[PDB]
Formats: sequence, structure tokens, C-alpha cells
Amino acid sequence: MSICPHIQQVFQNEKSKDGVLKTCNAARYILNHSVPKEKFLNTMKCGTCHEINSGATFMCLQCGFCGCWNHSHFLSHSKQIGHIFGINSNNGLLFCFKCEDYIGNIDLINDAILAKYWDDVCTKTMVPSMERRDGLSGLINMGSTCFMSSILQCLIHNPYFIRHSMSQIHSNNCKVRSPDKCFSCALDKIVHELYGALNRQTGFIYLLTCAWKIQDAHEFWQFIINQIHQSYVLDLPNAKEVSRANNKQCECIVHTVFEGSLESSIVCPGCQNNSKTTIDPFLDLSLDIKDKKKLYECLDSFHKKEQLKDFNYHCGECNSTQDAIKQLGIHKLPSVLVLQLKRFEHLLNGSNRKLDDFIEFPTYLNMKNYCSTKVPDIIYELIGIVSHKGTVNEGHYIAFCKISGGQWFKFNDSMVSSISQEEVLKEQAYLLFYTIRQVN
Amino acid sequence: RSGDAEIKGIKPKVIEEYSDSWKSLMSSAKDTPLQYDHMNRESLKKYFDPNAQLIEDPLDKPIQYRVCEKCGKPLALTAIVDHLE
Amino acid sequence: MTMDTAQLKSQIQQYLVESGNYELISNELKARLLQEGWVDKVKDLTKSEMNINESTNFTQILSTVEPKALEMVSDSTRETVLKQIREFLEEIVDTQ
Amino acid sequence: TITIDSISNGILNNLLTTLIQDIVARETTQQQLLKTRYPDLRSYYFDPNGSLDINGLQKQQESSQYIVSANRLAAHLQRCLS
Ligand SMILES: [Zn+2]
Ligand SMILES: [Zn+2]
Ligand SMILES: [Zn+2]
Ligand SMILES: [Zn+2]
Ligand SMILES: [Zn+2]
Ligand SMILES: [Zn+2]
Ligand SMILES: [Zn+2]
Ligand SMILES: [Zn+2]
Repeated sequence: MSICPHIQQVFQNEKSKDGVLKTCNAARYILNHSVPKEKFLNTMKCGTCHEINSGATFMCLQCGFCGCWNHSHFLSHSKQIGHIFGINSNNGLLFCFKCEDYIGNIDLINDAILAKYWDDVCTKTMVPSMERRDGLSGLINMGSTCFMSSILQCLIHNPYFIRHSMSQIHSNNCKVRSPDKCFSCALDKIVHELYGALNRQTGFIYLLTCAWKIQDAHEFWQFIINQIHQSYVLDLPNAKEVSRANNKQCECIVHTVFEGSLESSIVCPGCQNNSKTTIDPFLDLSLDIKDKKKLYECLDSFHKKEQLKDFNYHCGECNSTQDAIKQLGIHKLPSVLVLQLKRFEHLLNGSNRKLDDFIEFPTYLNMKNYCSTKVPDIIYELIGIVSHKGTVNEGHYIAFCKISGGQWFKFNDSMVSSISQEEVLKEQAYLLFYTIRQVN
Repeated sequence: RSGDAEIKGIKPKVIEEYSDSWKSLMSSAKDTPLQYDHMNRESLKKYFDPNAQLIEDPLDKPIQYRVCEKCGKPLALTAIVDHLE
Repeated sequence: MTMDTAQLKSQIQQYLVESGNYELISNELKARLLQEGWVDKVKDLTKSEMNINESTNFTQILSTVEPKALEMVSDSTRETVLKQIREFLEEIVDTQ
Repeated sequence: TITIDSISNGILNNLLTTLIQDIVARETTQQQLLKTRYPDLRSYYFDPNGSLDINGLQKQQESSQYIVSANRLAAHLQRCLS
């Protein structure tokens, strides 16, 4: 594989290199900070033909001109004026019009926000190793622990959590600074183990050690997210803050990513009193699946009006014995929406059974018909699945995760194995992890 | 209306109601919050947490990181400087 | 007196943008392409074309992806977005 | 010259090609990067028997799993951490 030699040439000059990187960072900054209209008109408009989006539009590296792809207008600019590099305004990527290719494989250009520190970053950090670059790695079952490791896999392949952990924000603020005592510190060792270099079971052991000081994967998901929150709270500076996060609004990773809220509407038909109506935080939604076949059917069923049967009920206000009518609706959507399919039916006789119904779930899920009051398309992308294999009593949990570039992996204890979208979609899903992808 | 009709011009009606270099957007961009490509801001303020984190198209590149040669920690680009100093 | 058609095409696109309707059209389109599996099909098709051509050269690869990516758009999405675009154009222009 | 049909189609094609070009740029530069960074690169292994992991290996038995027989490790912890 070749590196572009035109840009290598330019980089032999020390001013020019510096100029290219300032321009690359500014272009990229501008693209992240231009309201859609200004972007269309000032970075997506060809200076030669004046069309918007004539294929990709490229912002010249050496002058203010923007030129399109479809009519070879940036190309003409490069030939007529000698400017052979432009930045694609949809994605910040640098194109060489002599190579007729993107310059993709030069870490400094990719990491151009660190230009001013580059010699240090070069000599003191390294690129990921081929084997760790996607953090793929299994966790050995250590005595009925797939209920924990399944969720952990989904957590360490969650983009929000990986960015959080690798940004060192917990590491920088933690008052415990022990992975034997602090769950968030244990999670960081896991990430450290899987993505850098610290078998690859130490963070997990430490996690189990954090748990010694005090079954269902859904329970563990709630347990672990709650403990990330507690760690955040434990790190706060004073009592006003501890109180604020606990009672008003928490800005922790868990509460700015996974939490939404439901409107529980309860309304009497005769007179409309709705004072049993509430708005409640959720960190996931539990869906019934008896006799249904598709995830959208379970969501309709979650969101539909039902009559509350309540022995000898009379509405406080109007005295009607008519069943009050309840309806759940999403009031606030979270960035990562986690759905639980209720498979473990705990019955009146004490005897659980497991529901094995296959429920069809989409790779792209649209939540618009489940939000409360015309609501616009709100689309999430599937990135995580936890499945339960076997009996209520004797059973085991598997995780499936989607990583960058759309490739899917099955995590079955120590075994990690490749798998296709098409076969993952045939799974008996227990938990589903969806990440916010488009809001219209 | 006809798809095949030759277009004369822009309606005067509409004109009566409306109305250089890419580097010159910088002033404005400096004074403009973080924009998304396909996540409408009024819908965000309405249907999402006031403090939601959003990573748009999160699976459309790996998380960019480098690993410290001293302790092996995977470091995000914007955390490397700090972790050196 | 003849008007410059190229420039006119540019004003039209620009008025679309200033109304907010270019964003709506573009957002509708992407949501449809996402939901119908098209974005993923394109990404697969790209990988298949890199492998076959043992090349990562953008220009070469696009040359064989784009036409196919164009044909892969469902007719429903195509028809539906084209109508939306036509209706907005009838607000903006005069015909003869 | 220009009509409602021609302009509509122009716009759609502008949007589609822009989108396609963008998706293609991301794939190809990702690949260019991965093959430059790792001259030695293997892709992840895919067993259709559904039986070999990502390095084309089988699952180790947990008797052979050791750190302490791995499968008893939480049991060993209960004790040993006291
Ligand atoms: Zn042009
Ligand atoms: Zn130029
Ligand atoms: Zn070149
Ligand atoms: Zn900690
Ligand atoms: Zn919190
Ligand atoms: Zn009443
Ligand atoms: Zn270090
Ligand atoms: Zn021990």
C-alpha cells in the first residue's frame, strides 16, 4: 500500500505541513458547526456550476473554492490552478486529485487535531494492535456468570461507553482509584484489557470482586448501570451536587445516554380525572411477547389503551364504576434505547416458565408511533442482542454485538465467533440494544 | 401542473418573499453549536433529554484511539495530550 | 430574451434550501434508505467490489458501485421522493 | 432545457450520488487505513459449521480453562477473598 506522494512532498516543507493541518482542522470544524442551510450553500455548492450536492463537493485546501465531483469541477480546478487537494464536505476526508483517491492512511492527517503535539504522540503512543483494535475478546464463565458477561460485552461495544471510558473521564475523577472496590474502575480495566494492553480476564475478575462486597441479565443491566451512577455521585464535589444528581437531573453517562421517561396516562372515561397519571424514568422498556411475532406488535401492545380492572373501583371524582383507561407513551427517548422482551413468566404457583416465541426485530427501528402527546421519524440502529438459551432453571446467556463497519459477533463465554446480520436476526432476543441514528 | 412543462423562471411572487470562500464561514462556525447531519434540533430538544449525548452514525468509523506505550491504556484522541502531561 | 438555464437551476436549488424544504426532502430520503436496508446494501456492495477488484482506490471502486447503488433504490422511495420534490418545485417556479 | 421532471430528477440524483459517494469514501478509506496500518492483516474467521471462533479455533473445555479451573473461579473467590 502506497501513501500519496504529493502530500509527502508538501510535508517535506515545515510551513506547508503546518498550513495543511490548520486548514484541515478548520474545514472539519466548519463542517461540524454550520447550520444545514449555510452548509448546503457554502460548503456543498459548486463554485463552477453552482449546483448543490453535484455529488460530493470538495473544499479546496489552498483557497476558498468548493468544487463538485459529478461534473469534474474540482478536478478542473486542480488542473487549471494547481490545487490538487480538497476536503469532502460530507465527511471531512482529504482527496488528492492526482492520485484520484482519498488520503486515508496518514495518522497525522486523521489525527490532525493533535498536530501541535505530534512528536510526543508519535513516540509515546502507538496504534492499536491488529488483535485489539475492535476490543473483541471472550470472557470465561466463572461459575454461572454469562448473565454478567453477556451484558458486559454489549457495554464495552457500546459507542457511548467506549468513548466515555477511553476519554478517561472516570479515571480522572475517581476517589476510590481501586478496581477491587470501584465498579467503574473495574469496567475501565476491562476496556484497557480488550482495547490496549494491561487471559484478558482481569477486569472481569475485579468486577466479580467488586460484587463480593455487594440469575437474570436484565437484573444485572440495572445493577451495573445503577453502580456507574453511584460512582459518579460518589465522585461529586459537595452535598448540593449529590442531592441534585439524585433528585433532579444527573449528567452521568448512564443518565445522559440510557434514560428516557414514560407517561403513564390513567384516565376515567366518564369524567377524565387523570391524577393517577405519572411520568417515570426508565432505563429500558419491558415488552410482553405472548402470542405475538414481531417487535412492532409488542410495541403497539405496550402503547395501546387498556381497561384497568380494579375491584369495586369507583372514580373519586364522578363515581363511575367504568374501568379507567391506561395508556403508556414515550415522553422522552434516550440515546440508546434498550428493550427487554419478557421471557420469564413468574406464575401464581411459584413456577416460572420461559416463553420461546420468536419475535422478529428490525435492524432499523422507528419509534415515532410510540411517542406521546404528528411525530417525525425517529430511527435507531440495532447494535446489541443478548439471548437466553435453555431452561428457566438451567440456562445460559449469549451476546451478539455490531461493531464499526457493520460486522456482527457472537460472544459465547471464551468463544468469540463471526456471524452475519442475517443469522443474528434469527435469534430469540432477550435484550435488544438500539442506538439513535436519525431524528427528522 | 405538468412534469413536462418547460420552466419559464422563478415565480415573482416567491422572489418578493426571499432576498466568496469556504474559509470565511469560520467566524460564524465559532459562534454556532455542534450540528448534526441528520438529527433535527427541534426534534432533539423536544423528544430527547436536554443533556443527551449524541454520536451520529456511531458505527461509521472505529473510535479513534491510540494506546500508551507506558501503561497500555487505550486513549481517545482528545485524551492523549492530558494523559502525557 | 433568453435566461441562462444553468443559473436558473441553481436558483431553484437555492430557494429549496432557503425554505427548509431541501432539508425535509433530504431527510425523508435518508430515513427511507436507512429503513429499507439500502445503506447497508451499498456498504456490502462496496466491500464486495473492493474484494473482487483487489483495490481500495476510491475512483475505481465508485465506478462499479454507484450505478448499482442507484438501481438498488426501491421504486417506492424513488416515486415518493420525486413527488415530494415536484410538489415543492410547483410552489417555486413558472412553466410554459 | 429545463422542466419540472428534469429538475426533480436532477435533484434526486444529486442527493443519491452525494450519499453514495460518501458511503463509498468511508468504506474505502477505512480499508486503505487497515491495510496500510497492518501489512500482515487477517480478516476475522467465519465457520459455517458455526463451530470455530474468530481465529479459526474451537472452544477450549473449561476443565482445561485455568486461572484455578476457570469454571470454579467465582467459587474459589468466595473463599479466597475472605
Ligand atoms: Zn460543478
Ligand atoms: Zn484552490
Ligand atoms: Zn496524491
Ligand atoms: Zn472508580
Ligand atoms: Zn446518573
Ligand atoms: Zn370519573
Ligand atoms: Zn500511560
Ligand atoms: Zn485466590
